[PDB]
Amino acid sequence: AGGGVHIEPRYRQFPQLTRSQLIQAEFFSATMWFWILWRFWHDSDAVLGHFPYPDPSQWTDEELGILPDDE
Amino acid sequence: SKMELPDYKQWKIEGTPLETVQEKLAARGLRDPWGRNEAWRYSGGFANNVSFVGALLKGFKWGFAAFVVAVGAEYYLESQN
Amino acid sequence: SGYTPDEKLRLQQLRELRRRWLKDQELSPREPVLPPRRVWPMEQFWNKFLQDGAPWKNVIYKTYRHSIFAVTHVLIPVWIIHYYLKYHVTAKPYTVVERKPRIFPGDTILETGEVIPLMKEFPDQHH
Amino acid sequence: MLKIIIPTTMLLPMTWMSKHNMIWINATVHSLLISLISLSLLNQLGENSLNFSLTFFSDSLSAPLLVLTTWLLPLMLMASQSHLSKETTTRKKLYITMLILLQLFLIMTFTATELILFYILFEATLVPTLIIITRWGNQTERLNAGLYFLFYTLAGSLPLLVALVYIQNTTGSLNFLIIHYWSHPLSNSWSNIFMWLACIMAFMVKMPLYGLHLWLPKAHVEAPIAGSMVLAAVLLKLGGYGMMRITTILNPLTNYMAYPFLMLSMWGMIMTSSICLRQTDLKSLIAYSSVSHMALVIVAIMIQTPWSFMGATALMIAHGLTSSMLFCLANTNYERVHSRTMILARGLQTLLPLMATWWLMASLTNLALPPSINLIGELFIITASFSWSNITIILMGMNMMITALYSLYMLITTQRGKYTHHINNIKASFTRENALMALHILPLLLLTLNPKMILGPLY
Amino acid sequence: SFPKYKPSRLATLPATLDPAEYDISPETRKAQAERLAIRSRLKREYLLQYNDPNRLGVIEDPALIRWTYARSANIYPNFRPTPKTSLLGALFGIGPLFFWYYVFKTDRDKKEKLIQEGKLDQTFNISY
Amino acid sequence: GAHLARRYLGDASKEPDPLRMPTFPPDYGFPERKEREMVATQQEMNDAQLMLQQRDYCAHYLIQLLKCKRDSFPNFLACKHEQHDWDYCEHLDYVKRMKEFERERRLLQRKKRREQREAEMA
Amino acid sequence: APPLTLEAIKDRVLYVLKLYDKIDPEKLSVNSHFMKDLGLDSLDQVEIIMAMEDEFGFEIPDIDAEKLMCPQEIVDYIADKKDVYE
Amino acid sequence: AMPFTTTALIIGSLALTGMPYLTGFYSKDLIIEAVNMSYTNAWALLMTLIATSLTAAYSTRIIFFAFLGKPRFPPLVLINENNPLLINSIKRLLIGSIFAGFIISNNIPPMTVPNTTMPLY
Amino acid sequence: AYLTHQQKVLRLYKRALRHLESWCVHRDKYRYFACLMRARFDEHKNEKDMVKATQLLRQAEEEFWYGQHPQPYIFPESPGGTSYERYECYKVPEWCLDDWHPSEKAMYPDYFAKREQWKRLRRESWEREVKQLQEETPPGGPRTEALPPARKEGDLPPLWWHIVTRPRERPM
Repeated sequence: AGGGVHIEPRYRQFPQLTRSQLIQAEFFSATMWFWILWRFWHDSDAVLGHFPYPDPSQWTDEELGILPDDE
Repeated sequence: SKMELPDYKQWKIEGTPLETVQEKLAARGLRDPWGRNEAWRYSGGFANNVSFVGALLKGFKWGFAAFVVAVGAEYYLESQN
Repeated sequence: SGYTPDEKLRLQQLRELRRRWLKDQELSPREPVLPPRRVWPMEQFWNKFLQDGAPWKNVIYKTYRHSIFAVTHVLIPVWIIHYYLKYHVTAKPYTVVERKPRIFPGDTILETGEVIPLMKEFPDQHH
Repeated sequence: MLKIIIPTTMLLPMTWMSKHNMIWINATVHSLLISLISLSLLNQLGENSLNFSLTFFSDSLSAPLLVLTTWLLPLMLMASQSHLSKETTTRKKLYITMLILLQLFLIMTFTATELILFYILFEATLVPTLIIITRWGNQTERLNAGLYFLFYTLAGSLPLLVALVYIQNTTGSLNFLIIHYWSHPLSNSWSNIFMWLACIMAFMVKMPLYGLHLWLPKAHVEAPIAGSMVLAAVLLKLGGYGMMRITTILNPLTNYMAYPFLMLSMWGMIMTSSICLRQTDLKSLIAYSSVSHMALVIVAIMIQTPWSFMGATALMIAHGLTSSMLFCLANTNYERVHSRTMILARGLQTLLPLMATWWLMASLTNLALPPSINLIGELFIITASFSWSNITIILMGMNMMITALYSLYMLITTQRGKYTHHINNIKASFTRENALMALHILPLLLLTLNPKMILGPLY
Repeated sequence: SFPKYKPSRLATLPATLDPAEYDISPETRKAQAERLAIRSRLKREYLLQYNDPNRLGVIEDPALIRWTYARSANIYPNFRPTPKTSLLGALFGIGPLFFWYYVFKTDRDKKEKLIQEGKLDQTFNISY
Repeated sequence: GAHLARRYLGDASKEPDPLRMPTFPPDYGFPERKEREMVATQQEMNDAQLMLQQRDYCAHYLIQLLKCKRDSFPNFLACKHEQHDWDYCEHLDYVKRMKEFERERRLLQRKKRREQREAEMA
Repeated sequence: APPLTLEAIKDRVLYVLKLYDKIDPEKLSVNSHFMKDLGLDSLDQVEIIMAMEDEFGFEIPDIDAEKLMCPQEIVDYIADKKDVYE
Repeated sequence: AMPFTTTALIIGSLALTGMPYLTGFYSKDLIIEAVNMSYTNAWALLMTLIATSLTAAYSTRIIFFAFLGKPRFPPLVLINENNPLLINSIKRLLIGSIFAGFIISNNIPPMTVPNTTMPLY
Repeated sequence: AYLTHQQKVLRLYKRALRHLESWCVHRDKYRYFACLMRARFDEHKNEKDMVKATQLLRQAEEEFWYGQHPQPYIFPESPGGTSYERYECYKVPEWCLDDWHPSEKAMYPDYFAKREQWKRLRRESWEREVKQLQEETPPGGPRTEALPPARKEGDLPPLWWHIVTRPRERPM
């Protein structure tokens, strides 16, 4: 309210963006990449899909076991 | 820092992208009625921000460092065991 | 765009009458004088250890205030909810019904000591 | 029950002879003390009604209403302080005499053991209320107010007189206990439905149902501030006691005969709620909301269900408390503004910080929100009506849909927003008011914490 | 062309786009006349007694209590039993009445002939 | 998906109906049906307080997991081998369900082929 | 949040509305009557009327668009509306 | 001039649009693969991916509007998160929005349907 | 009084791009669309026949309504905004000081002393301003909404208490 403001305004100039609140923001900025990519390296499987899609129209007639196709 | 008012003659249209639209209205045959109060809002101090992905890539080179540190962590875990 | 001598006179006179009014709204040095009240001598000692305001004294008063908040708000509530609970609540039946922990094939019991047999032959589907 | 009645009767010479300015003090103090003696009557032995003599008996149905009336008498007593400070000493003592006689007749009605005595004191309430409304009223239409109230109540009551003397001639007695124990099935004979109508319509008259609800709106508006709460509070519930006791002989004919009035209440409690979104007067607003609540209690009675009876028994007390609660606020704002227009003064919270707080929990109690006894009394009726006829919840949901739309609307258009710039005589709230709504709202939650007492006689 | 705006009783055509409000005849320009005069004089009263230190109390116009009367008591003396009035008054005086009565008695008899032989279930509904 | 395209977009009968699947005898070309071996036991998993939704054949790999989960605190990175056994069992059961679906699918194509070549053979 | 002191909005009006380069600053003044002192009608006012109000964080009344013409009028209305009294 | 809020907003936007390993992965991502898996209403199925697309849309709308790079505001620059307590609270919720997405997803007892295999598309 | 052609077109110009800036957001896009030649308003200043002026008004005013946002720009303090009536909660009329009590009266003493002689000035000014307003009031109910000034020295303007003692826009 009174004089001597911390971000005391130079007219139309950058209001002293403290680089400390910058460097903590970059701590968390590196932490988001941490959580997206060291989790990827730790277990890519979560976003990879484990096991594959066994496309039905590629299999054999024994495990499917149709009664003789000629019959 | 009590009201560091700057000179007005310095913050004019020249150099700023508002000159291009000033050229545009020059094609229209006109002069900008206000095109100077925002010269600061075109200078690199507050204008010219990083891209939206660039904003998303907030220090992603530190993420590339995380690449190596995590890979080496698992590599020395497996190598010595 | 028709500002007659009438209402420019009216308007700037209202302006600086209100300016004088606000200059009289400035509370004098003695204002906003408050009356004497009762301050606690223990908190008086704690405050007198913060006028110098060394970081260790600041931290010490911080943890003392957190300590009195804890004693009045953490274990004071458990002083009487436990008395109500294990002596009055549990004095009446079916008040605190707890879900039975998941008894497991292969776990022994503290009192009887018997163990339920472990799960039978797995398919052994190795990865 | 002489223990509580005799102090009230003999209290009268005290007020009628004490000093010109100690009468207020002495009447107040002795009212609080006879209310203290009254709350000792909350005890109820098993299922037996608390008998006292051949003529006086009480039970769990009665006791909350008795201690209610005893608790109120101080309330309008010290609410009268503002409005009667300028009138003559003898008229002041006469006003206190009217209030005391009214309370005496109420506690006589509620403790009545035989029917016709209950009826005599049932009509004995009009005389003090009529006198209070007509003499100490404020505006002009108070005369037509007294006419409407008196004539409506009588036109209801006389058929009940003929019916009661007929019951005495036929059955052999009018004592409550015997006619409950010697009850017989009221058959579907074409004389029996007129018997039922005579025994019911009287109580229905002073329980304003849809259509026959003009006396309350046209009387409570300009009734004296002390009187208005008394009308809105108790004499709508002595009729409820009347139904509570007379329905023991009206079965099983009540099973299908109640249908016309029954629905006339449910749709009724919507219309008087639907009317309740648009009122030019705040007193009329409270009166119409009251009418909605009594339509609710009416449908509570007519189902003849123990849960319906519990919801009712709670509802008379809850509604009376909240209605008088709001009427006190209406009195206070009117007395400060000397008018009763709805949107005359919005945004009163900017001037009276605690008064609109009082408004806030007053409306909240009007909302019937849990765990307040208003909600529990309503809720028992919800359950009973559902078990009665499934769909009833649709109409009653419309009622628990309109109630808050008008209650909080009254807040936003009285306390919230901003003050109207013309009025400038609104002084700081006097401790008399806020004290009286304190004694009104705090016990409303106190007895909420102990709902067994007011829960009902079928417990 | 550009989508033309039409008036409505709920969403009135905005003042700018009515045709006649830009077609003001000089008769209308005179017709507005000195309504600002009488309005400003009513202000003059209001601000006078408001700024008057001698006055201290509620100040109210006839305008408000005119509407109060005409919304509360003026209804009946000027009310006439027109055919329309009787028609719609009876309409919603016995339509919802008998309609709710009908639906309620319908469901009540539904359960009545569903319980006398035992179709309806009363297994856990003891707390009726 | 191909199944919806064949059924919903194309001939509904030609592809299995989800609300109907399966509608066929279990030994549809599957003589001597040895039903799947009982390794999951209802009493054990009721004792484990399992959800009825997950009380499938794979239950054996679920119950064991809880054992380690009961003995792993404080740790959430433990209990991996048997939980990966459960993951592989959920894989085998998902391929089991979809392969039974494709089994009765090609058997439904067999149904149309069969009723068109043995009944409409005239 | 500043009190927007008379000197604060005073600086505002020597940057805005002294932003006007259509008129050279030598004839520009805080009492400048743009219609004849500068030769441009209230027309070539309204546009910048909309600009300056976008800066101060306030809305000039649409009814008060006319007659609101000189820098002295700007500080006048800003001071009375923003209770610029310090 | 609003860096910390920028990073927080970007990662929150990615989270509500199902960021892997984040809160979004064990969230709408899971629910979407479940609704695609489980027998669900068709129109609901297509609608929920349209919803995910719109969730990306407006989440990046605030991104390319607020932090776009063209200043438009009062001449006195007040955009500044210098309050230490504001930073503390924002980061207190921020760590949860980074960590607590998975600091509860695998710790919980196995409680949902474990559909592991499924069509790649 | 009557809104004239000049006032109508001024309001239309004010509302036209307040609006269009919200259409374009970016200030470069602003400046372009505003300089979509501004002389588009001035290209047809020669409208000596006011009938054609009214017809082009039918085009101008009744083209804005659909070139304008269904959700246009509003300012906080502007009506329909965020802070138009936000601070009315904390504002209190000036007469709410007389009800104060000797404890509070002496606990801000000199403030109430200054209010005392301010209301004394009100006392000495009321009769002067009413006698000044009655003498110069034309018959039939003034003539406009313009309020007469204080023509003398040391006197006060008519009806001056309310617009001065009104609560500040930042009462907190």
